[PDB]
Amino acid sequence: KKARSYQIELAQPAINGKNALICAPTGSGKTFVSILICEHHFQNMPAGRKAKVVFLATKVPVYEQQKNVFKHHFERQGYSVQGISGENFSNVSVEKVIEDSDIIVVTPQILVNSFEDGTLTSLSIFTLMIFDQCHNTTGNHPYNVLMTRYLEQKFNSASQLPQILGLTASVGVGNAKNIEETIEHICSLCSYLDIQAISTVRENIQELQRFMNKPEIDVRLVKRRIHNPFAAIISNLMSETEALMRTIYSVDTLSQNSKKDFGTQNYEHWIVVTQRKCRLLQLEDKEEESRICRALFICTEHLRKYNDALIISEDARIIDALSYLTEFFTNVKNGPYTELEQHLTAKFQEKEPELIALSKDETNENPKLEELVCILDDAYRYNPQTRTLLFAKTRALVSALKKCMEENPILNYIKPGVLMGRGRRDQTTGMTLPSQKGVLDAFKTSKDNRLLIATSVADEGIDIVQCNLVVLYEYSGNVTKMIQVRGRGRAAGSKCILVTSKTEVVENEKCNRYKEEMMNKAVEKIQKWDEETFAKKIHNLQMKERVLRDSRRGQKNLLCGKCKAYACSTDDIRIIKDSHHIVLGEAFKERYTTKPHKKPMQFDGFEKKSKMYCRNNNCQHDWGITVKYLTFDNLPVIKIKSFVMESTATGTQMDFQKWKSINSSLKNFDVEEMSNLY
RNA sequence: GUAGUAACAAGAGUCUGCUUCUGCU
Ligand SMILES: *O[C@H]1[C@@H](O)[C@H](n2cnc3c(N)ncnc32)O[C@@H]1COP(=O)(O)OP(=O)(O)O
Ligand SMILES: Nc1ncnc2c1ncn2[C@@H]1O[C@H](COP(=O)(O)OP(=O)(O)O)[C@@H](O)[C@H]1O
Ligand SMILES: [K+]
Ligand SMILES: [Mg+2]
Ligand SMILES: [Zn+2]
Repeated sequence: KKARSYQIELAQPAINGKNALICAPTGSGKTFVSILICEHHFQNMPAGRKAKVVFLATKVPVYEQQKNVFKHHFERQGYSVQGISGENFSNVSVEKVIEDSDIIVVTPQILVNSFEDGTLTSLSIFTLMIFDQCHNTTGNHPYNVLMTRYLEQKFNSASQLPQILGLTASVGVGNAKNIEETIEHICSLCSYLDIQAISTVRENIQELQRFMNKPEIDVRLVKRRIHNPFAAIISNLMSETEALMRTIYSVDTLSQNSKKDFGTQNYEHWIVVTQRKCRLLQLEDKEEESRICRALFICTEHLRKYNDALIISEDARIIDALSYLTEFFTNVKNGPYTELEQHLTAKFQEKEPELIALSKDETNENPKLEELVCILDDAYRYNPQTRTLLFAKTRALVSALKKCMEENPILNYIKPGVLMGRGRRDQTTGMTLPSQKGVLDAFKTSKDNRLLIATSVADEGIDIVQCNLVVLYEYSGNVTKMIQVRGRGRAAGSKCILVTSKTEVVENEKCNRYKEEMMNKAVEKIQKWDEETFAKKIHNLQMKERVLRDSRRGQKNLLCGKCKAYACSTDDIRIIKDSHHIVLGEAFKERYTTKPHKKPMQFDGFEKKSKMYCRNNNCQHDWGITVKYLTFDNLPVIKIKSFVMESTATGTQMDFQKWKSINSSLKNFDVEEMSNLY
């Protein structure tokens, strides 16, 4: 309720009407600073003008959190405060919420769509726009789509633009190596948001430092297993699988050779590149093309899972890596299970007895995992009230760590929670926002559930109880990530421990510390510039971007991406709402089969009904979903990643991961056209 | 369906990833 002195300081450039970037630590009260700026803004409007304020948040939970904050603060003062996100875009009309509210809180895509659809024509409808996590204003991020529009209006110079406020804990350094390059990076970000001043705590630092304690860092380098018989057995299986592939087809006319760097990210990326090349193989004999493509698809999928298991074993237990394989092979056994699949499964099952034996050898436990357990034991022994956030990179690793921490509870009583990002498409892994909230509620209040294991979903945004320990388990990243994760343990006495067996990860954390100091010094040098100097720099970058932006601004058969069977013509596709690609006609119904959808999501007016698969029982490739839409109970919606495209002109096959390059040649859905097909 | 100056990169004479992760609609 009562503003801190550093908060009044941070607010000053914005109160004086300048577009301002507030750079200050996570949890230091930047949102409250924006509230101060808003109060002043409302009270100092020129005559005949009423303020209209929009607050943008990148994440639905942050939208909800900040909407509640603005409601509580400003409704008592007679102000109308409303929110729009994807949830309520079905009920809500955007223009009318804007008309009726003094403050709108939104996710940015809501606005983008309302410009796209002509509902909104000018950003001059707002007098103040507040960008939470404004460092996201880059590329084709929704933030940068909106600011591009702002700058297009600014260039046409026939309108009053809203004042801009950006909130961030880190402006970043980009790829800079020195203070000069860092300054350029920071001016770049400022240029995208039309910033006129950067506001940091400079006069009231000792107050700031009282509220925000940088957690104490520990970087622990640990050893790998002395011997790795599990890795040797899997690596040999991988070698044999590559040799099998080469007997099926000379893949080195299609992709390069592997370096046999099994169990690395480089090998992963190699498999995925090789998969792409294999699926684009073309032969005169279409039967043989299908047979070879399918076989190579299978070989590469198997190589991938072995590579995955190696990586799991490096970070977790042998039994975790083995579990992952046995669950994969169960899936293989229940699928098409063609001869090649039976063979690969039998080759694994030959080794399985020995692998099981290896997985019970306690003397070869993962040293990194042992260190992690010692860390947690020490923490909870010292302070039973500890709450810990344990970060790890992959869904698979977080799942393995959950299993470890549940089978073997810390001090035989601490229980883990798990937080992952949302399940995408058909993923059994992943969590809805309600599930996410449930986990965090338990973590916040439970007596024994005092450990949260998380992917990057926990980095920032969603409200999490303060943690006095944060453990980064092989969890490296850039200086902005470093800075954000600090906000999870910003309580006096908090600690942050990084555990790795990799000297590169240690070196990475050293470089982050150097970058953060470089970033802070660059900001200081920029703040010595007068307004004239700053504005001239930002104008120059804006014109460069304008000129770049300006100088940028055939019929195909779709074939199953696995077995190469004919699916449909581009002529048959219709686009719904610029996004969803349906296929018309009776012919196409012969080409696919369906099963009930496991998770009947709704979105953009569709009821998900079924999953859609290649009709070839020896293939069963996932092609998309079927939906109900309007008066139509059964529409197939294809996903571009499931197919290879073949030019009816050249006969050449191509790969597309987005529809963008193709959409131009496709017709839009027309309810009248559709209505006539029944 | 789409985004990321997030991950991890590997390549091409500043451009490129569909992988990892997360976000949004
Ligand atoms: O190409 C896909 C899209 O047109 C549509 N779809 C699926 N998921 C989404 C989300 N999250 N937002 C917008 N549009 C979506 O469905 C097409 C098929 O995708 P997929 O087969 O992966 O759907 P799924 O239900 O996840 O299996
Ligand atoms: N002056 C203040 N008095 C009381 N609580 C404050 C004050 N400033 C910030 N807080 C609290 O600190 C927390 C973090 O503030 P927030 O604005 O969300 O931080 P940031 O946006 O910098 O991450 C919030 O719960 C907020 O209520
Ligand atoms: K068939
Ligand atoms: Mg990197
Ligand atoms: Zn198929």
